[PDB]
Amino acid sequence: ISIKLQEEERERRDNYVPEVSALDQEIIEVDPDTKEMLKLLDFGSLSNLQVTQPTVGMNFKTPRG
Amino acid sequence: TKKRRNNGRAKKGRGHVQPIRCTNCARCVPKDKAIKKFVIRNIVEAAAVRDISEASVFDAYVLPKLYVKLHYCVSCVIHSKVVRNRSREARKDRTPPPR
Amino acid sequence: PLAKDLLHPSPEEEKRKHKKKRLVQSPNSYFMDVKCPGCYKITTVFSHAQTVVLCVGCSTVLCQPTGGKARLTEGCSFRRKQ
Amino acid sequence: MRAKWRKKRMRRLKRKRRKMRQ
Amino acid sequence: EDVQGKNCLTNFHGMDLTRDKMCSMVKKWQTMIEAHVDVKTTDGYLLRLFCVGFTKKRNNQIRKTSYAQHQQVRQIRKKMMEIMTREV
Amino acid sequence: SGALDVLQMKEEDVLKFLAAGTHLGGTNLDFQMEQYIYKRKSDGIYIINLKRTWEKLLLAARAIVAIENPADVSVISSRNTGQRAVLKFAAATGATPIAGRFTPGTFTNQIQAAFREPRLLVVTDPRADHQPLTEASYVNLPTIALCNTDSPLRYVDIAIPCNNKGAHSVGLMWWMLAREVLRMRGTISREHPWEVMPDLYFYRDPEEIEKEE
Amino acid sequence: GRMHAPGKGLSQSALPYRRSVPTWLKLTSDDVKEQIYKLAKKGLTPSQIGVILRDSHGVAQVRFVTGNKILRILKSKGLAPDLPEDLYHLIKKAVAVRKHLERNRKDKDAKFRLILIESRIHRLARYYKTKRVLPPNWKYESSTASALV
RNA sequence: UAAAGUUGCUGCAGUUAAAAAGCUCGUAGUUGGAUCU
RNA sequence: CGCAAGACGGACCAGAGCGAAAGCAUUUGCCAAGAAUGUUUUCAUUAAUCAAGAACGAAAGUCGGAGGUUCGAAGACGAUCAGAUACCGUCGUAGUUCCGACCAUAAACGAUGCCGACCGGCGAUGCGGCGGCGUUAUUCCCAUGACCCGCCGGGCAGCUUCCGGGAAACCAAAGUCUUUGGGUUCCGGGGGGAGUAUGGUUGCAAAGCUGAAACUUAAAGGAAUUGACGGAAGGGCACCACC
Repeated sequence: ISIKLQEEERERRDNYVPEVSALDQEIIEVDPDTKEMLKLLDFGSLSNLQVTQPTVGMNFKTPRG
Repeated sequence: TKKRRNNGRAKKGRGHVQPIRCTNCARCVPKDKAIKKFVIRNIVEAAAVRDISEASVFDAYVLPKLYVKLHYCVSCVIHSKVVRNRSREARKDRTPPPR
Repeated sequence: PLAKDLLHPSPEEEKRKHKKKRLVQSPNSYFMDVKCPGCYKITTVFSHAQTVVLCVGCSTVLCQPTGGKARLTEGCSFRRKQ
Repeated sequence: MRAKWRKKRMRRLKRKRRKMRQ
Repeated sequence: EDVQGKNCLTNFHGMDLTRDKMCSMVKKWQTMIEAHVDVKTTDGYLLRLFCVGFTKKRNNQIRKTSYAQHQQVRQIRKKMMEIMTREV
Repeated sequence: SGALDVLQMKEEDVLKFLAAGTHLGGTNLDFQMEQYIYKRKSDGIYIINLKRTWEKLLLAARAIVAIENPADVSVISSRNTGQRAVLKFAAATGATPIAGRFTPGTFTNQIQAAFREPRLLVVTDPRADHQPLTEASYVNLPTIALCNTDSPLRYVDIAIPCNNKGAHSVGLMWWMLAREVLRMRGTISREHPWEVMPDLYFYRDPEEIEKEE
Repeated sequence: GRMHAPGKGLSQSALPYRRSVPTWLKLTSDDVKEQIYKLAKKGLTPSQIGVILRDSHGVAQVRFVTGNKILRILKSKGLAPDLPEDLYHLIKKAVAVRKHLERNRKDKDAKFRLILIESRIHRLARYYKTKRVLPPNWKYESSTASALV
C-alpha cells in the first residue's frame, strides 16, 4: 500500500526530538590515540574529553579453527 | 573435465601419500583422500544407561566412552550416507555441518 | 603510488621494504662502538657479526653469533655509528 | 574394448608371432 | 608369587592407563611426545617405563595448532627420560 | 573545505563526531580506505581521520549542491539504521528518498512502476546498498557513500570515511550532510547553529521509543 | 634461482650507496693491508679475512679503504693460494661426499649430490681456464683430488 | 598455387579438443645484466 | 601366563614439511648432504635452456641367495547364477620382506617445460630474520622458550576480484596475443589402420626406445545447455497410497 496518509503518519512519528541532544554530554571518553589524532588536527586544547586508559593486551581476534 | 580443484584429496606439495584400508570394505585409499570420521560413543546405549547405573557397585561411576576412527573410501562413504553429492556451487563449501 | 615524492612522506614506507627492493638499496645493519665495563677502549662490532669477538685487552665474550643480529653480553654499552 | 585389454591382446599376438617365427 | 594360609600375596608387575583415558587425550591439533626407559631399581627390578606428554594450547592462543618443533620434541623427550631414570 | 576559514572544521562539529563515535572504524581495513585512517588502536579498531572526513563531507555537499533540481538526487538506505536519517535528509534538502528495500531494476527498467532517473546517488553503506551501487553503473549515475574502514569502494565516486554501523554515527553523518548542503545552497547560515539537532535523524529501537515517552 | 636447486632465494648483502671510508674507521689503508697479510699468514681464505675485518676491526669494506680487493692484495703481496677458494671448497665438498659414498654404497641421494657438485666444479674450472687463472691442462680427476684438498 | 594463421619467419597450437620427455644433470647449438664523450 | 618368527609403524597426521622426481613417519647415535633466512664477506659474468651423453626412477616382472607372519596372481574347493569361467567364502603357489644384479615403465598427473620481468585485494599457514604493549616457565637480573600484535624474505596452499584471458569449464595464470617478437628445450597437425608391421638397438626374459604404409572413413572429439533416463541422493502429494 502506498497511501499518502501512511507517509504522513510515518513522518509525524519520526518527528520526535528531546530537549537534550544525545550528543550533548559533559564528558567524552577518548583513547590516547584519538587524542593524538585530535592534537594533530588542532583540537588538543579541548577540555571536554577524558582520558580512558588503553587496553591491557591485544587479544581481539577470535580463535582460529 | 575437472570436477574439483583439489581432485578430491588434500595432496598439495607432496608426491605420495601412504594408503589406508577402508573400515567397511578394506579398500586401499590414500590417507588424504580417505573420508575420516571420529566417533565418540557411550559404551552403554541410552536405553541401557539406567540399568547399568542402577546395578553399579560404585556411586556416580560415569561410564567410559569409546573412541573409534573410521576411514571410508568414497563408494562406502556414499553408500553409508556419511557424505552425499552436492550442487556444483554447494560442493565448494568445506564448512562442516552444525553439531 | 607516486614514487620518490616528497609531498607524501615515506621514511616509514621505505625502511619497511626489503633492503634490496628499496628505491636505493641500503643495509639494515650497522656498526656499533662497544664499551665493556671491565675494559677501557672502544670495540667496533658489526651488528650481524658471525664471529665470537673478544675484548682487545681481555678475554671476555663481547657478542655471540645468532641467526641474524648478534647477541651482546650484559653490561656492555653499545652505540650505533653514523 | 578396454584399451589396456586391447594392449594385452596385442602383446599376446606379438608373443605368439615370436614363437611361431623361429 | 606366594600363597600362605589360603591368602595369595601379590606384588607389583606393571601399570597402565585405561583404554578410554589414553584415547581421550590424543587430540588432533597438538604434538604428543613419548619416551621409554629400561631402568633398574636398587633391588634389581628392571622396569620399562613409557611416558607420554602433550603440548598445551595457551589461554590466549589464536593459532589453532600447538605443535612443537622437532628439536623441542627431542629436548622434551630427553627431559622425560632423564627424570624417569633419576626417579627409578 | 578549500582552505577556507568559513568552511573549516568547528569545535562543535568535532565534539559531536567524538560523542557519536564517528572516528571509530572496524578491525578490518579496505586497502582503498587507507588514506582516510589515522592509526590502528591496540584493540584493533582503526581511527578515522576526522579532517579527511570533513573534507569528503564538504566535497559530497558540493556535489549535491551542483544539481539544481533537488529531486534529481536520490538518497538510499536499505538498512534500518539510516532509514529515518535518509527521510529527514530528503525532507530537509528536497532529495528523493528510497528507505527500505531497493527493488532491482529501479534505475534500469523503464517499464517498472517505481522507475526513476536520478542525477546523483547517496547511499548509507556500500555493502548494504550494493544493489543501487551496481545499478548506478548502468545509467551513468555518480555515487556518494558513507564508507567505513572495510567498505568496498567500487562504483563509489565520493566516499565519506565514517562509522556507518552505529545509529548515532549514521544519523549524525546524514545530519551534517543536510546541514552543509543547506548552508552551501543559500538556505540557513553559518553565523548561528542549525535549529535541527542530530537526535532527530537517529534511529531508535521501538523499546526505546516506548520508554522515552 | 639456484643453479642446482629449485630455490629462488633473495638473501644477499646490500652495499650502501656511499663508497667512502666510515668516519669511525681510523685504520690507514696500509694498516688494513697488514691486517690482511697477518690473517692470510694465519691460514685464512679472503672471505674469512673479510668477515673477520668486518666483525672485529670495523672495516665495512676493504675495497673502500685500500682501493683494492682482498684477493688482489693477497696476490700482489704474493701469498694468494694456488687455486681459487670457491673451486677449492667445491673440490673439498666433492672429496667429502666421495669419502662418504665409499662406505655407504646404497646412498643414491649422495650419488646425485656428488653429480651436482662435480658439475659445479667443472663449470667453475672451465671458467677459470678461460680467464687463465688455471693452467689449460688442469683437470679435476676423482682419483687423487684429496691431495688438492 | 591461393584459400591454409590446417606447417604459422611474419604467424599456429600443446590443462580438458591431437599434444610437455617420469625426473634431474649435461657437451655442442641457441641466448646472454650495467658500464668507457 | 610365557616363548618364537616375519611383517608393519596406528591414534598424533594436517589441503602441514622435506626431496629432482619416484618417494619419505617408533627411540637414539654416527655419516655426508640441502633449501630458506642473516650478511657493509669473497669471486666477478663464472649465466639460462639444452642435441650427444649420463645419474635416479612406484608397482608389477626376471636371475641368484636368505627368509617366509600376513595378504595373495595361478590353482583347488564351496556358493550365487539360465550360465559365472566373476563378484562373495575357505584354502592357497609365485609373489609380498631383505641382500646383489637386471627392467625402465604408470592417470610417473597440476593430464599444465624451464629461466626472467611486469600486472589486484585479503586472511591464514611453514621456515628464517627484524620490531613491539602485555600474559606465562626457567621458581632468582638479562637471555631463552610458549603465547599475543605486526613487518620482511623464500614455500605449500586458500578465499576473493569486470586485471586480463578462454570454446567454455575455468585460470592471478592457462594474463601482459591480429595493439601478434624476453630467452630456450621437447612436442601436435581430422578419426581409424596403430604405437601395428618392418628394420635397427637394448634386455636373460617379459619387453623398452625408435617407428610406417597400403587401406578405410565424414566426422571422431572438447566445453556448456535443455530434456529423457538412473538398480543415485533428498523431498512433497492422493484412502484410485499406507496407517
